[PDB]
Amino acid sequence: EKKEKQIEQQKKIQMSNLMNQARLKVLRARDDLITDLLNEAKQRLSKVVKDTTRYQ
Amino acid sequence: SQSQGIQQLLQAEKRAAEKVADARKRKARRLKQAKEEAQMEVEQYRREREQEFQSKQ
Repeated sequence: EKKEKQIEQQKKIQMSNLMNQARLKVLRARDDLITDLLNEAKQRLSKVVKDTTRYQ
Repeated sequence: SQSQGIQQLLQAEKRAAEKVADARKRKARRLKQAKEEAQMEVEQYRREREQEFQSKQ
């Protein structure tokens, strides 16, 4: 019984760790997407700055 | 003939003592065997449960 409790606990507790890491993985991917947008925005602003007639 | 009487009776007492001592020796041996067999069954149970555990694991 003790052994079963150990194996059963690992089966629940290992899947919990895996699901928690999967949640963190997709969250990090979502933050990367937000960063890519902001880095593109920075480049878009630079292109605007290069235009004297709007940058002035 | 008082000594012949008691000779016969003490020899009978001797035989009775031998008979019961041997019966007690048999008891002791049987009880040891009983423990060995119980332990053998315990090991059979252990092996069976250990096998199911490892299979499930």
